Amino acid sequence: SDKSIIVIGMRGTGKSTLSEWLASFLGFKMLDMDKYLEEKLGTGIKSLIKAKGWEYFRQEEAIVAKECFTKFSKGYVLSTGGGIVEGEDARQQLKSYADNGGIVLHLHSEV
Repeated sequence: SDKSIIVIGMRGTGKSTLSEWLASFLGFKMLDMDKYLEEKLGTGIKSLIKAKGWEYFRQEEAIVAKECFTKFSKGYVLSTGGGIVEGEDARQQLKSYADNGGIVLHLHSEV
């Protein structure tokens, strides 16, 4: 119960609300897996994909997704991104949270 809720799903104009509205309900904190990126390098989110590509944007995402699932385990409702499940190994570390007893959760033309 006191554990996190890993919210997978898409990105909308109101899908960032239910990530923090879930944080505000349980008295739990919130850590987005998108806005965590710009303070450790100092550069923007969209400035990293247009400069190198999808590869090292994923490799930077894959390393930082490990520790916040275990040292930010008890308390932050970890709002994960939209293209996280695009790769194979990020699909598998999500499934590691399932059988241990986690509450991994999905919140349901170009779009």
